[PDB]
Amino acid sequence: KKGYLRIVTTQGSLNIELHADMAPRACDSFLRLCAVKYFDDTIFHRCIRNFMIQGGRAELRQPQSPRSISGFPGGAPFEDEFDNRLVHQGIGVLSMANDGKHSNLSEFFITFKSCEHLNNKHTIFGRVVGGLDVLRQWEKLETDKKDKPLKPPKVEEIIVFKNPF
Amino acid sequence: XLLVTAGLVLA
Repeated sequence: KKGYLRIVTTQGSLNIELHADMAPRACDSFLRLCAVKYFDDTIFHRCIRNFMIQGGRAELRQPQSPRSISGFPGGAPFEDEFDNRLVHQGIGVLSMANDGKHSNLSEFFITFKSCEHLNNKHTIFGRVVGGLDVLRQWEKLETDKKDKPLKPPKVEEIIVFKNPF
Repeated sequence: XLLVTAGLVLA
């Protein structure tokens, strides 16, 4: 059972498949947050060429919730979900940012290339199935000293085409 | 190094 969604940004759109079959809690949380428009106006605030771009931080929203929460009632962090068939290989892997074991809230990254040292440290919960060339343009974005793009792509909306929960 | 953290970016 998979979820399907489009992230529409000020600098391109991404078509995404969610692995609700292998990472149900992370997909559910994400879709519950999509439901209440949580990601609208958030940016992609960290971008490293040949690695990944990172988004989903409530605290950096350029505007409802001011701090980062999960999609579940209460907003508490949720546990990691790993699967051997899901590895940080190649462009367009959708995965969870964290600060150690079981600290998943709302921040995520999309890979520009393999980074398999992250396997079994980060919940991979999807992949970009369309818009790989938007991603390739993001990879070229000029960034400051802290790796924030000078012009961060900002989420206009997320269109959910299928939520299996 | 090459991490994806939320607050303390490490090497």
